[PDB]
Amino acid sequence: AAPGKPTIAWGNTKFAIVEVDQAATAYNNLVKVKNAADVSVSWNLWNGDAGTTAKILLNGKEAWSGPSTGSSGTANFKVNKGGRYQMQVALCNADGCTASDATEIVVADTDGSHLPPLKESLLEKNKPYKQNSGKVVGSYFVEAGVYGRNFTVDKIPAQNLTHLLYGFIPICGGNGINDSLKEIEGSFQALQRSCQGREDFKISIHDPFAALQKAQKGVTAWDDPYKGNFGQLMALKQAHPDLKILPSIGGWTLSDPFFFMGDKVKRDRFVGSVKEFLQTWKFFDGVDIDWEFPGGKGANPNLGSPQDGETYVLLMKELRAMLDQLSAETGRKYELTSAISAGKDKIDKVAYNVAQNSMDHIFLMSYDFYGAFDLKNLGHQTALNAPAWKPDTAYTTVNGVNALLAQGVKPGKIVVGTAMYGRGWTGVNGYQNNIPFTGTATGPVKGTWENGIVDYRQIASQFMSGEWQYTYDATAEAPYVFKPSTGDLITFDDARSVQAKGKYVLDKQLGGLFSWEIDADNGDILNSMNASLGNSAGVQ
Repeated sequence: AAPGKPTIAWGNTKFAIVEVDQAATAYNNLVKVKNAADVSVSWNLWNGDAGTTAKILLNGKEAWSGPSTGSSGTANFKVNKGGRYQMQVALCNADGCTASDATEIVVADTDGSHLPPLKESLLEKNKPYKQNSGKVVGSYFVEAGVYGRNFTVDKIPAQNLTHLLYGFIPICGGNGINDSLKEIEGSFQALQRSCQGREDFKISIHDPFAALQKAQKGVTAWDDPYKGNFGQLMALKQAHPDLKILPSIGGWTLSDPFFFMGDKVKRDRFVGSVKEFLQTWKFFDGVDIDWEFPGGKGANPNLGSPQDGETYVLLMKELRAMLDQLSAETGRKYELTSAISAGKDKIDKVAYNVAQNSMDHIFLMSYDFYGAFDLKNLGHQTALNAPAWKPDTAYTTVNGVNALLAQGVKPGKIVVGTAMYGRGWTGVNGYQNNIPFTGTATGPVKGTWENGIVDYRQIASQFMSGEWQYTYDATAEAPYVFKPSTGDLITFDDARSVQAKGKYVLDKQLGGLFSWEIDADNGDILNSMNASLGNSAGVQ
């Protein structure tokens, strides 16, 4: 007759195709990619015949077989695909097979295929929206935001976005390569730690702990292979397959290395590391280049050259080729985008009309036009048009867009940016006609986390009452609050301004909208971004 029903023995049931050392500090010791996971299963049989053949079934599909030589046994086999499988041990003989009860084994992989959907409820003022406008709706999630700001991936209103850019991927490099970091507490030191033993100009992860080791909703088990933001983003892709999650390389303090990319030897090394990166972390849909201004004028005052414009176009070209190479190997489609300055002076230092042919989207940083970094010339930090008191204002959203359109850039590539934060000055004075922007400041305004910057959340919750004056400049399409006694002036985006930009995007037939760090919003900004772009409400 058929064999007796076997029983699965005690033993770890979680494995991974891509192993991650939950204790490593160096990127080169953090991950090791394997073509398949090494699984092992043992069983017992206290009653009945042991059969002649033993098989390991994964979801009913045979994954291993071998002679059944005793009432007990062990099977070692490979699993080349991630997922949660119902594993069974079956004993078989001439007349019949007998399977044991199912035991779940997890075979982890960086695409999150082993994780249950991370479908969290919208928080704060966030309201549901369907991405049915065909327009881009993106936002940035900062890696470091999981600390003080305590804003994790599970707090992201993922259903109200089409693109999600990661809080910046660094480029390895010490003195002379990433000096701009030295200005931030232990940041430079952190990067050297991650890049220990790694060639300079290669991609890396800035905060390994926050990225893959910190426990977070959905990935809290002490023995889960991928935790932190990455782990969560993997689960997030399971819930929102169509969501494009893109790693942004660069940023204000990590753009320094780009200025060396003129040397193709380094550029090739960079493009190669990015590819290996995309192969390693499958949840990512491409790459975002945030070279904080080619030509200088960035965080580092000693970098920038006329050669930068050409380098940028070359970089995008080579990256696009690399992604194409990758598509041929995975069959997937990858997006290539970039965040650029909205100022015409910087936009002209690059031939975007040519680079656009390799890029999917161009995220126009139409914000930070003004700020505490200049106490003499004040203005709207993210306005749409020039104000009435200075119609010849240079830094405005429209000018930025026009500059691009002028070069020959297709409007569909342009994604206008909105701010979920405000910039402000303190002790403003010497203004006339009651327009604070015409005076000068004595210093930066007290910020939420750092001087001169305040989350929209704090603006809407603390500076929308009391002695604060609220004003919406209809000419420029931008709001601002002012406290006469202390001279505190704050410029930011609000539902109305964002709505103005949305209709503007709809009119000029631009790509869409995106915002700087989703952690600073309470929902008003993103809600408006969606509504103004045509997305229908109600959960889908």
